[PDB]
Amino acid sequence: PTINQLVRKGREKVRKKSKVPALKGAPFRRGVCTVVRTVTPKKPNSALRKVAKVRLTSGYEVTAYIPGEGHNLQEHSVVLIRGGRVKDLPGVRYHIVRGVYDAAGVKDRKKSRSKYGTKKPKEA
Amino acid sequence: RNLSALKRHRQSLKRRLRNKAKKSAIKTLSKKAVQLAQEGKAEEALKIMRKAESLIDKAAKGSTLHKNAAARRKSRLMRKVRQLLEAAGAPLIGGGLSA
Amino acid sequence: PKKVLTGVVVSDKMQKTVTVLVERQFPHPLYGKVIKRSKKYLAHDPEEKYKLGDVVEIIESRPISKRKRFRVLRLVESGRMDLVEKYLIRRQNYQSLSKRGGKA
Amino acid sequence: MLTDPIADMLTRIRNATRVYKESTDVPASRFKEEILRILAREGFIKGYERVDVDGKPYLRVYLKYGPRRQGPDPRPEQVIHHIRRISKPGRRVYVGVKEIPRVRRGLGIAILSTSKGVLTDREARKLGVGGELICEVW
Amino acid sequence: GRYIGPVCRLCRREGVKLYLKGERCYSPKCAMERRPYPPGQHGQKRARRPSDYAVRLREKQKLRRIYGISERQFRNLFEEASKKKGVTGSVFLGLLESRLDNVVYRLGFAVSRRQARQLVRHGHITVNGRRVDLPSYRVRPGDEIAVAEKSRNLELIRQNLEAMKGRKVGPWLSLDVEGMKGKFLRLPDREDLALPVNEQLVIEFYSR
Amino acid sequence: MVKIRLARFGSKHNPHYRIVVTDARRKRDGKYIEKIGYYDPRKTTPDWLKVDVERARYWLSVGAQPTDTARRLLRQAGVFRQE
RNA sequence: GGCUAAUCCCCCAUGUGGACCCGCCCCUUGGGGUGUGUCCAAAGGGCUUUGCCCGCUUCCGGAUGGGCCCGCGUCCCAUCAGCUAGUUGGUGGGGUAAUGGCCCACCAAGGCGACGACGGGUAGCCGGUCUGAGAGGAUGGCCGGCCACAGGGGCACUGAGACACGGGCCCCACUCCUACGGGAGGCAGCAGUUAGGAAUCUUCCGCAAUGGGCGCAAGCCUGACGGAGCGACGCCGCUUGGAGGAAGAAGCCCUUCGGGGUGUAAACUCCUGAACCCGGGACGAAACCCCCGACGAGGGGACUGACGGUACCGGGGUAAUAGCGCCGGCCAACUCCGUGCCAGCAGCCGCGGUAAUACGGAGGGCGCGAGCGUUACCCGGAUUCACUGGGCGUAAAGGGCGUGUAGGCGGCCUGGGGCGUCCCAUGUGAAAGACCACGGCUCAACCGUGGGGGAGCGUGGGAUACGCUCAGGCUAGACG
Ligand SMILES: [Zn+2]
Repeated sequence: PTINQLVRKGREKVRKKSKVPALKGAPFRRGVCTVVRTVTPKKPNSALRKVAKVRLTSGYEVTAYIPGEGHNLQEHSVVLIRGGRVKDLPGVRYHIVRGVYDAAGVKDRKKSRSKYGTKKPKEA
Repeated sequence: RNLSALKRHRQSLKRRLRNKAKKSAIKTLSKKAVQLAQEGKAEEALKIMRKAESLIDKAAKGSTLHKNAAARRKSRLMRKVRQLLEAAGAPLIGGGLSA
Repeated sequence: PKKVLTGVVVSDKMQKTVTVLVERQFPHPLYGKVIKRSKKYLAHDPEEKYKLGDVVEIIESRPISKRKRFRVLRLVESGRMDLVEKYLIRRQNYQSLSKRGGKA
Repeated sequence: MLTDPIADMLTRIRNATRVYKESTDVPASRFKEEILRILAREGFIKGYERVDVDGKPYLRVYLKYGPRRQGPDPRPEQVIHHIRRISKPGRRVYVGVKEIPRVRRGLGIAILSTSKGVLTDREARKLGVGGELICEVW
Repeated sequence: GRYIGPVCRLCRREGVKLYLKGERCYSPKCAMERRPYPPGQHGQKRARRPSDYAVRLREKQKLRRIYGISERQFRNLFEEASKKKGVTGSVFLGLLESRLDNVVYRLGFAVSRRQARQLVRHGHITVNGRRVDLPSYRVRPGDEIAVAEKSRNLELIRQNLEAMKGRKVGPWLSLDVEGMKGKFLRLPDREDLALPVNEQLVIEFYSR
Repeated sequence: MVKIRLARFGSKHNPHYRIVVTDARRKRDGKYIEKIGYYDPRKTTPDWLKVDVERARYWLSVGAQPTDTARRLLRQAGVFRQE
């Protein structure tokens, strides 16, 4: 484009679309569960994943992923969300903070404790 | 929950009245001196203007008339007079008028 | 220093007041070429002397009317409509390019 | 229409050397001459003289090259390796003295045009002036 | 947590002898003696070609681990070494060698670096007359780094200086054993350092 | 009524003042008119007070009541010594 | 309803002077001089009481602080294109400190818009700050400057100043008292309460310091402020030890079963000695005041700390926290077992269907260390909005073609002007920050002090190639 063009028109600055509607730029947000399914993977990988419906304080109905060898999230349990889409699980843009609220941390974890919300197992 | 920092209001009233009785004083006298020049009372017109010019500068002495405020007042009255007295020349006294 | 500008009287419909077209040139803040912008300042002619197509100098003055903070200083060059025409045609073109109705 | 004279000049020069001409004609002018004064003065070109080209005044710019290379394709190191109008019409770029650019770690040059004369970077900086930065040659 | 753990494990990972214990890292055993292979189950295994980062990495580490400083301070030094006029690398080393603790090492008042820090944090080190317990203290040139009057009669320091009759002191430093003192003459130059490092690799590392 | 006073600039327990000239109505830590020397309570340096009387006298001349403490410092400077 | 003082108020005289009209002289928008006429002043109190202090009045000047006004700069949408009736201008009048449609009356028909009017959306602005090689992008809390509101809207009073967060009048919504007529309230001050939320503190100390109001002063007020407390929320400093110590214990892992590994690691040897204990114990603070001296200068005397018995010095003194991420590639770190497209990991590519360096534990290893990870968000990588620094035959991209409007851009020589443009001098560009240097607190974080730099704009001076402009001349473009 000619320098004149660049003047009459100017350069269009690229706008960023937030892959996260947690309304606020809040890192987390609480919500009560509704339905807790077992969605099936995408194309390559197959298995049975644990997922949950969560109604947020911001007022958005979303699908959150629950990590760990298995949880204990009942029908109307309160939980916490951090966000991180799951490649092979479509529509799942968020995640659950394990260990906060009425959501528990995995049992028998002896590794990546920082995540999963377990606790330092007192050796003996 | 009382505050002795309301006496100011308790006092503002006294001044409100105060200023009021002075300004309205002017307004009236000016509006009196003015109607006189219409009829052509070259004697008493200046007799009243004088009572005006006095009141005015007296309000500037206090807090009533801002300062330059008084000045406007004076210019607006004398100029309004003289022009009228063109309908019937000759100022008898020559009080509030230099010539 | 009271600002002084130079321009052309483009409007002569007003009482004692004249519209002045004032052209300004300057390098663009990022693209560097010299862009030429402009503005109309309402001047103030007491004696109704300055006429259309006259180039005058403007000088910052005591406020006079809402939007008329300049008095006319002197005349620069009388007799130059060529400039005014430009102002006029651009105005005319403005009658077009809308959503009322286009024709020929 | 010819829109930019100098660019056409510079560009006649580039386009020549590339095909290795002994000389190249170019319409003449009291400025294009001043620029060419430098190219010779610096050493990018042998030189130039006024020539009557069909009644019209031209400048024969005498190109310069390097020696014949060895191995294959002995096309001689070009003396004028690079040359381009910096400032173009509709985008004139003027520069302050503190702002005159160093070229090729100082190896090339920069031809400006000051209120004091058509200059090189070195000369410009020496004179304490700056202006219309004409072109980069190196 | 300013480290403190298994030491000649690092003498091992780097392949270069790291004088971290003074005596002993001289007796058939800084471990590098007779066991140069790195730690772990995989020490005796064939080592694949180290990626560019890899080499830059270990070369940074070798330096850091030598003075035994927390990356946090190491980084900070490098940062401030870049704001100074001079060679972004040699100037680094300069400051590094300007540390109170380190100086006590070179001055010989301590068996090793580690031992030097303690000597300071327990206050056995005078500086221009006043004690000092902060090792991160940067010694300026022409400072009288000494020993605590109180600490002169020490079973340790005493046995150390006795060794200094025979060893030459860093060219940029002076010391009066007879009086357990010593000065900092000037910032030592790269040509005056013996380190087995390659500054360039350390600098390169910080531009990723 | 423009005064001449101090201004905090040290830090928590490290008070370092600024003898300055400014309108009464402004803050302590506010935009001053013309700084004229500094004062350090603790006096960590041999050079713990400076004034430049030349300017200090300008102001008082013009009309600028200084502080009780401020005046004190100016006196040490020799702002008023008519010998 | 009645009394009564005053530095409250009002009258009268004096007038240095000052105000207004009118005239003139100078200037030059409402600046200054001047003449006649007219109008305007004022409080007293205290002592060391025949003089000194405080306060009072008019006027010119100063200083500081501020009103109004102008040039330039100032986000996104054109799926917002025409907007405007006090609206634009004029005369007179009002009103103000004062210019002004600010307001009113009459007159006129204007004023703005693609150089984006109007409409919508969003957002206090800046010094600075984050990032970035830079340009640029992002930001504007803490500190500083400017602005705006002080439950929502309206209004004015008093005053140097307010349209006035803890003053007032009215309406509205809410909450509370109520004899149901009628009232009382405004923490966006400090602390705190509750609600909302992922999430943000003590109803602390002190008025010693610095500042501020009032006071002749003693002094009073001062949740301004100086301090403490709580939060690993950040940063910086500090520790959990140092030296010796096997061809190498045990246990745990690996094995080609011979051995390797954890590992100088431990144990054990000695040395030092945070914590902890006793003692001493702070600068910050010297004034106002008082005395001498002349309530001047100069000099002498007194009082007075929240922090805090804290920092800090002396002496003695125990070996005395470690965790978290990661180990398929990017990316430093590899084995066994469990498992078997399951359970699960996962930023991306992907991993897992009986041989998994990618799941889960374990040994081992790497990285960092009172921290480590995670998610969110900004800049960066991204020259992937491209000024620097991009593109359009087929990758996404030439308008279906022409016409020509506004605009952009434009040939050779000569001269004038010198607007752009370049050089010089000068004012400005507060402070804090950044930078360099010196110093302060055992270091550093933090802080002080000094130096240097700068774009932008104002004024003055200069240059004239190149752009612009005016003039004159040409013929190579164009046209005939
Ligand atoms: Zn060793």
